[PDB]
Amino acid sequence: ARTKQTARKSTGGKAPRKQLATKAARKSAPATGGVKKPHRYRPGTVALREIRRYQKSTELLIRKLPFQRLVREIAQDFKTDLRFQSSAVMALQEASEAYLVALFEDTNLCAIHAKRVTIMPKDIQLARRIRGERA
Amino acid sequence: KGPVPFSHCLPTEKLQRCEKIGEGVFGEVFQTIADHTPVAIKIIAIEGPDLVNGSHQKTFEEILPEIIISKELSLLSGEVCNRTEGFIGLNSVHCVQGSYPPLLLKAWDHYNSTKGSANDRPDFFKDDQLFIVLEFEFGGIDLEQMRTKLSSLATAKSILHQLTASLAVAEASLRFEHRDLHWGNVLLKKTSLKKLHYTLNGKSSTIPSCGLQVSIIDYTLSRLERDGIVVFCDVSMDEDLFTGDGDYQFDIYRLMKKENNNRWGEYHPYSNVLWLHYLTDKMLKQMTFKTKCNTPAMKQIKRKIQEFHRTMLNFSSATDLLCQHSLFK
Amino acid sequence: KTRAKAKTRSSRAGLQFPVGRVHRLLRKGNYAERVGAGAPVYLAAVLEYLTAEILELAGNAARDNKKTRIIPRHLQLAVRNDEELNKLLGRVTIAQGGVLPNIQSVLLPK
Amino acid sequence: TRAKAKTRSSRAGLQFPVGRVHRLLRKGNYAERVGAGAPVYLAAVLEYLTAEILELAGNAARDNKKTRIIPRHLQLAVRNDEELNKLLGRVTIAQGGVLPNIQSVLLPK
Amino acid sequence: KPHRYRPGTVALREIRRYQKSTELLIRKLPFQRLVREIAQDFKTDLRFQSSAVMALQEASEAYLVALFEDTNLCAIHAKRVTIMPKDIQLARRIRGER
Amino acid sequence: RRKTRKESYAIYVYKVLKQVHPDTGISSKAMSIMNSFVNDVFERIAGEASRLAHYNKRSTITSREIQTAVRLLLPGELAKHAVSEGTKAVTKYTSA
Amino acid sequence: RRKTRKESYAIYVYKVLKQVHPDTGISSKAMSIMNSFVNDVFERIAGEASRLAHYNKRSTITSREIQTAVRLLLPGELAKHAVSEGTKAVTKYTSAK
Amino acid sequence: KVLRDNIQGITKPAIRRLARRGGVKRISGLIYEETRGVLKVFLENVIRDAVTYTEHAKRKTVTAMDVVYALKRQGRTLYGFGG
Amino acid sequence: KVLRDNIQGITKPAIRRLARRGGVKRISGLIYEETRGVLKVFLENVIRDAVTYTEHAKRKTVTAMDVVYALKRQGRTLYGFGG
DNA sequence: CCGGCAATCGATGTATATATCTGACACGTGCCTGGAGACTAGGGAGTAATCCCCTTGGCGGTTAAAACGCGGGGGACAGCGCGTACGTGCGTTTAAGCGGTGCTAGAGCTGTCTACGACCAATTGAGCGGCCTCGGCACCGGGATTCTGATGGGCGG
DNA sequence: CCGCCCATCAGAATCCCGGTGCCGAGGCCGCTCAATTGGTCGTAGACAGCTCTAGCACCGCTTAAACGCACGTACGCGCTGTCCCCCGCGTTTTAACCGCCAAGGGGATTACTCCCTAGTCTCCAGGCACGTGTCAGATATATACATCGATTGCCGG
Repeated sequence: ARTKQTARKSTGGKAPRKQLATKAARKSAPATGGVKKPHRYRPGTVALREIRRYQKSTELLIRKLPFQRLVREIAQDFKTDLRFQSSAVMALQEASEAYLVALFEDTNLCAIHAKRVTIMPKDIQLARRIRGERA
Repeated sequence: KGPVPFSHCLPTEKLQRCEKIGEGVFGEVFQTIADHTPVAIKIIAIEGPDLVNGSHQKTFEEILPEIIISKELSLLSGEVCNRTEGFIGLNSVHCVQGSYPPLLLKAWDHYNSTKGSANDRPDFFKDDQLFIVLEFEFGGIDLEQMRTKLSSLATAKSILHQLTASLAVAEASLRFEHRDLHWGNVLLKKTSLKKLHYTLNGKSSTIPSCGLQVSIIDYTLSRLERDGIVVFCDVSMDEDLFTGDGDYQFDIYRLMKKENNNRWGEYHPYSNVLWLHYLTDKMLKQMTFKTKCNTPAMKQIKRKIQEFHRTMLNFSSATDLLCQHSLFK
Repeated sequence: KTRAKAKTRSSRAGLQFPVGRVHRLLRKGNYAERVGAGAPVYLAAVLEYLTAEILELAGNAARDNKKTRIIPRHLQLAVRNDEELNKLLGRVTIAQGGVLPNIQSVLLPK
Repeated sequence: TRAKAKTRSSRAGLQFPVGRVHRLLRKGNYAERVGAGAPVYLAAVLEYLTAEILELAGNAARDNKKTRIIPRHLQLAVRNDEELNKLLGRVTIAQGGVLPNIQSVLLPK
Repeated sequence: KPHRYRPGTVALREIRRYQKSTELLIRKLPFQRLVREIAQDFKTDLRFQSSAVMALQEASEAYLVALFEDTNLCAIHAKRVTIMPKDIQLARRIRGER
Repeated sequence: RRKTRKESYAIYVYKVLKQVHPDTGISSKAMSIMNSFVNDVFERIAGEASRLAHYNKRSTITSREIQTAVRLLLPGELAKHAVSEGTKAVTKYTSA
Repeated sequence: RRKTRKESYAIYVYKVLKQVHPDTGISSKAMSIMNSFVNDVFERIAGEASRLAHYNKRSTITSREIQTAVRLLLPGELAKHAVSEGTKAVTKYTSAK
Repeated sequence: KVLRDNIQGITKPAIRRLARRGGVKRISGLIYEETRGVLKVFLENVIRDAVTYTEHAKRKTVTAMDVVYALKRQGRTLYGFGG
Repeated sequence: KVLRDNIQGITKPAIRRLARRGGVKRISGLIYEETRGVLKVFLENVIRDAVTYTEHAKRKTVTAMDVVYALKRQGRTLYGFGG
C-alpha cells in the first residue's frame, strides 16, 4: 500500500527462502504401475487394514440426513406434527451406533465358536436370544 | 543554520538507535528514541539533479504545502471548537547537507535482508546533496500488518467510528480532503483510556475505545482551504495513477476523477466517503478475527455493518454520515 | 454486635467440593424426613475422591498421546483399561468414545 | 349428629382399600402432597391385574382336576401368556418348576 | 439274555420326569454346611434362620437350571449333542456376567 | 405384653377370587406370592410417578402421573384395559 | 442476567484437576461428561441410603447410612479408600467445629 | 407430506463400516436385512417412550432430555448430552 | 469347629438331575468342576451382601429379609419368602 | 438267496381305579386402633399477555461417496473312516433323614430422659450472567523417510 | 523330483515443519439470594431391664441314595473333494454437505386470583388374633396299557 502497484520487488522471495525454496518437488515412491502384472492384494488383507483403521477413530459412520428422515418417519406413527431439536437426533444416532457395534461383537464371537470365519443371520439370532432381547 | 550537518540533528546516540521502518518514493522512514520518547524520522533527498527510484528529485516550493498542512493538522488538536487526536504531532522539521552515514546504510541492508525493498541503495549521494528531515510521534503498527491480530467485529466498529469522527471534524473545521486512506496508511496504538472525546462546532461527544487508538499519516496528495486560500498539488497530467488494476482501490481514483470531472481544485467531500467504502470493503474481506460470531449480539452488529456498507453511498459528506446513519446512533 | 466473620463448612472439613449445596440437595430430594449434620461431609468427600481418581487416569492417557487437553476418547481409554472403574460403569455409554483396539487371534494371517 | 360413615371403596365401587393406599402414598416419601384422585386410580389398576392373574391360574387348576390353587398353577398361568411373561421377566416363583419343552433334534429317529 | 435299553432312552425318560415335578434336587445338609463355610470368612460366630437357607437354595437352583438351558442351546448351535465347558464359558461371556 | 399386628392383602385377594371363580380355594404359599406381587407392582408405579412429578418441578401427585406411569410401565396390551378401569373408577367416585 | 441461572460442578472439577495435574486442560464435552458422572453417582448413593433407612424404621439419614451404602455399591479396593477418606473428613470437621 | 420407505437409506457400506469397527472379517449376503430389522425395532421402542414423556408435559417439541430419560428407563444410560 | 472341603458335597448325580431338568441329553466329564466353581462365585456374592445388611441392622442372626433384599438388589427378585 | 419291511411277542415302566386317614383350610367371636365426618387457613397451580430464539424451508455449487460389473481364490459343506469316552446295569457301602431330649443366646418389647435437628431473624459474600480480550493448541498441506506384502530365483536327500 | 527359503520391488503408513483459524482461560461489573451466625424448643432415639422363642448340640435306627467296576457302541474329530460366492479394483451416476437467508411458531417469564390439600378433634366400625371341625388331598394297593427291543417270515433283484 505505497499509493501504487508494482511487481514483487518489495519481497525477495521471503516465503520460499524461509520454507520450500526448492523442496517443493516429489515425495514417496515416484514409479507406479507400468507392469503387465495386475498388482493385487490377496483377499483378507484390506479387510484387516480397515479393521485397524476404524477401531482407532471416533466419528459417526452413518450419513446424517437419511437417519434423520428415518427418525421422523418412525415418529409420525405415534403423533402428528412433531418437532425435534438437533441434539435429540444426535443422541439417538449415538445410542444406535453403540448398540449395533456391541451386537456385532457378540455375533462375531458366536460365529467363531462354530469353527467359521463368516457371520450368518443365525449367529445374530442366537446372540439376541441368549442376551434376553428375543424370547 | 539552513542545511546543517546531519550530526547536529542526529547525535551519535540517535544515529546508532535508528531502526528502518519504511521506504517510499519520498525517501526513508526510521525509528529511534529521543527525549525519552519513541520518534519517527522521515528523510527525503531534495533539490538534486540526479534521478533516484525511478523519479527525479523534488524541490522545496512544492514540499512547502506538505509541511503547511502537516502543521495545520497537528495544531488542530489544540483548538476548542473542533478537537481530535487522530493525526500526528509535529516535533521538528529541518534541512540537512551531507551524505548518508553508514549506520543507516547497514540498517537499510538489514531491512532488505529481512523484508526487502522497492528502491535503490542510498549510497550515491555526496556532501553537496540536500535533504529534509521530519520528526513525528510514534503511531504504532499499520493495519496491513495487523490483519490477523484484530479481536472481533467490535474493534472493527470502533475503528470505523473513530475514522469517521476524525474526518468529520477535519471537514467541519478546515474543509479537508486527504484522499489516500489506503489500509497501509492508518496506525494502531495500544491505549488504556476507556473512552475518546471529540468536539464538533462546540458540541462534545464520547466514543468507546475498546483498547485501541487510530491515526492517519502520509498527506502528500491532500487538499485544504484556509481564509479563502487553497493548498493542494495538481496531479492532472500524470495518468499512471489512474492506470491501476487488480484492486478496487485502483478504481477509486478513477471514480473520484469521474465525480470531479478531472478538476482537482474543487472541494468535493464525497470523495472521502468512498474511501471509507474501500476500508469497509477490506474490513469485510481481508481480515481474520480471533473470535467467531456465535454471540447473537455480535450477529446483530455484523448485520448492522453490512447494511451500513451497502447503503452508505447515498450520503453527502462525512458529517452527514456521522450524524444521520443508524450505525453510530 | 460482631458475629465473628464467616467460614464455609468445606474449609473446616478441608474439602474442595461444596458442603452446603449437598445438604440443600439432600433436603429437597425427598429421601427422608430428617437429615443429619455429618452426611453431607461424608458424601462430598466420597465424590471428590472418585473425581480425582478418574481425572488422574485420564490425564495420564492424554499425556501419552502428546496432547495437553483431555477429550472424551481419553476418558473412555482410562475407564475401559481399569478393572474396577470398568465394573462400576458397566452399563454406561460415553459419547464420542470409540472402542478398545482388539482383534481375535484366529483372524490373523498365518 | 354425624352421618353414618360410608367407606371410600364403596363410593368408588371397588374391592381394594382406598384409605390404606392413601396412607401408604403419604407416608412413603414420594412427594410433598398427594391429590384426592390418585388412590382410586391405583386401587383400580391393582385390582384389575390381580383379577387377570387369578382367572388364568384358576383355569389352569381346573385343567388338573383340583380345587385349590398352588404355586405350580401360578407358574403355568404366568409363563403361558405373553404379556404377563414380559412383565414378570426377572422374577422367580418358589416351587414353580419349568414348562415342559424338549429340542427337536434330540428326539429319536 | 438280560434286557438292556439303548443309549438315550433312559435319558429322555428322566428329562420328561424331572420337568414335571417341583422339588429340590440337592440334599439339604451338605448345602447348609457349604453355606456356613462360605459365610465364615465375612464374620465369625453367625447364626441363620431356616428360611434363609431355604431361600438361598431356591435361588441357586433356579440360576443353575437357566444356565444349563443356555448351555444346551450353545452346544446344539455347533452341530453337537454333548455339552462341553466351552459352551458354559460362551454363555456366561455373552450373558454379561464375568 | 401384646403381639404386634401385621397387615396384608389376603382379605381383598380372597374377595376378588370368590368374585371371579366362585368355587375355588387357595393355599398359604400362593397367598404369600400374591401379596409379594401386589407390593412389587405398587412400588414400581409409585416410584415412576414420583420421578415424573419431580422432572416437571411440581410438588403434588395427581391422577395424570398415575396414568402416564401405567402407560410407561405396562406392555402393549394390559395398558388400555388398566387405563379404562382407572378412568371409570375416578368418574364414578367423583360423581357420587 | 435475563435468563434464569443454572448450576453445575464445573468449578470444583477444575480445582481438582489443577491440583492433580498442574499443567493440563480440558474441553467442554469432557466437562459435560464429568458433570453427568457426578450427578449419577450422587443419585445412586442417596437412593441406596434412603432405602436402608426405610428398612430399619428410622426417619433420619446419618453417616452410618452413607457408609453402608458406599460399602454396598462400590467394588472392592474402591470401597476401602472411600471409607477412609470419608472418615477422615468427618473427624476433621467434628474436631474443629 | 408423508415419508415412505426411508429404511433403504441405511446403505450397505455403512453396515460394513459398523461391522469393521466391531472386528468382523467376512460378512455373508443376508446380513443387511437383519440389521435393518433390528435397528427398526430399537428405534421404535426408544421413540415411543420419548414421545410419551414429551406429551405428558403438554409440549409440542421433542428435546434431548426426553431421549436421555427414555434411554435411562430402558437401562442404557448416556453421558454427555445435558445429562 | 472350622469347616473345610464342603464343595464336594454337590455330588455328580445332583448335577445330572439339574441338567436333566434343564433339558440336556449327553454330558461331558469335565462339566462338574465348572458347575462347582460358578455355584461358589454366585453364593459368595449373595452371602456377602446379606451379611452386610445384617451387620448394619446390629444383629447376630441372618434372617430371610436380608436374603430377599440382597437378591432384589442384584436384580433377581424372589417371591414367596415374605417381603 | 440274500439285505429288507412288516408283523408279531415279551418285558418294563407309567397311568388309572377304589378305600382309609389326616392336618391344613374355611368360618365364628371379641376387641381396639385406624379411618371417616366437620371445619379453617393459606399457598400451589391455572390463566392471560408478551418477547424473542430456534426450527423449518429454499437455492446453488462441488465433489465425495454410493452403485455397478467382472475375474478368481479361498472357504463352506458333504461324505467317510476310526477310536475311545460315555451310557446302562449290578453288588456293596455310607450318610441323609426322622424322632426325641435338653440348654441358653439373643430377638423383641417397654419405660426414661437427654441431646441433636427443625425453625426464625439479620447479615453478607459466593457464584452466575453479560461483554470483552488474546496466547497458544489443533489442525492441515506437502515432502521425505520408513515398513510391510507379494513376488520370482535358487541347493537339496 | 518334489520343493521350501531369500533378495527385490512397490505401495501404504508415519514423521517433520510452516502456516491458519479459533477455543478456552481470564478481566471487569452487578446483582441475587442462598449460606452462615446466634437463639429457642419439642421429640427421636440411645440406653437399661426383662421375658421367652427358636437356634444349636447330641443320640439311635432305617432305608434309600451314592459309589465302584464291567462292557459295548454311538458319537466326536480329522481328512479329502467340489463348487459357489464374496473380495478387490476400475468406471460412471447420484445426492449429501456447506454456506447464506427470511418467516413465524412455540417455549419461557411475569402478574394475579382462588380453590384444593394439610392439619385438628371426636367417635365407632372394619380388620386382626385365636379357637374348632370337617373334608380335599395324601397314602396304599391292585390293574391295565403304551412302548421299546428282538425274532420270524416271506420277498424281488
